[PDB]
Parts: sequence; C-alpha cells; structure tokens
Amino acid sequence: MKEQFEQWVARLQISEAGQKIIEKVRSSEPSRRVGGGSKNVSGRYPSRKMGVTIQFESHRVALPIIYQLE
DNA sequence: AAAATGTGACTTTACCCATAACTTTGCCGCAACG
Repeated sequence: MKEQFEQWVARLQISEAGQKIIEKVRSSEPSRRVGGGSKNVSGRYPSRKMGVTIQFESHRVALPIIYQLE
C-alpha cells in the first residue's frame, strides 16, 4: 500500500511538498462534517474503491461526480 | 458551507337522466256580426 505509493511518486517525480500534502490528505480525517444547510440533500455514500464512506453535500450536483470517480 | 422531492385518499361541483307539475300554444269547432 505504501511501497506502491512511493513508486507512484517516484514515477511522477512529485516534489517533496506535493507528496507531503498528499500524505497529509490520506492521513487526516475530513476537516468538517457535511451539514444539510437549507436546500441541499446531504449524506453518505459507500465508496468500494477506497472502501470507506464519503460525505456529500448535494445529491444532484456533487454526488454524480462521486459516482464518476468511483 | 450549502439548490433542488409533493402527494394521494377523500370529498364536491357539474353534467346528464327520468319524472312530476304548472303554463304554452297550434288545431279545431261555436257563437256573433257584416
């Protein structure tokens, strides 16, 4: 899981700052919890690619992008 | 930090259908005048 990541970074030759920010993203939990607001349907989707739940704040402008990325 | 869910069982006007009930009105006779 980590050796493949390192080889991917080496192949793309990502700078130290970029790899650091990527590791911070892949380690840190989401910054804010999704709130429904007032006109947005919010919620969770099971991403089998990652294998975890992903939060979306809109089911007709952001969720379809999630399906595409899955 | 943020766009996308009204809905359906219940009740109510509206038109048609059949019949009762009073008023219309042409088709006929009958009395009166020319």
